[PDB]
Amino acid sequence: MLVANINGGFESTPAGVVTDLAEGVEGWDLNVGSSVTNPPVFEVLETSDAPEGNKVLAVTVNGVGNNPWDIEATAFPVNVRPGVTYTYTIWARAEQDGAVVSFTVGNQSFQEYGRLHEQQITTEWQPFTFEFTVSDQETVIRAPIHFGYAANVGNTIYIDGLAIASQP
Repeated sequence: MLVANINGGFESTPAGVVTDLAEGVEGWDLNVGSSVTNPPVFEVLETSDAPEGNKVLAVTVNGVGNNPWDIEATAFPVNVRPGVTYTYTIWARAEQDGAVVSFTVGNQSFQEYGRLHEQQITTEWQPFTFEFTVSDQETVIRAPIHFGYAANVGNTIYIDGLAIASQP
């Protein structure tokens, strides 16, 4: 089923440490700013525990910064429709319980529809979702997932499930 989010859950991304987050996952790209005082680990892993298929992005967060945007993994490109409502669902799971992450949505106009930053994540896969409709008329959007927080430090956060689909 051609969904709006493609590779949002690292589905086509084959396991293997990433060398360039910008060109790591076709549906997931990462970006580190001067806030990343410590080098985070961006790599894909293949296990039978992933919610979407068996591929996810295992990240090693162990060094936040003075800015609320050290490590950020966004998802794109995404497809939507003007007037139609879409759905947003994702699954997060870190090695040790006590990890925080954020998942917002916004097109290339700095606009945003959904937004759920500051979500507690257990060592298992937690399904989080919500709804959002094209505010203006963006046929393509991207959900920038935030990372680089003290609650996400000393813990590897695996993310997978960022998918956008409308109701049946």
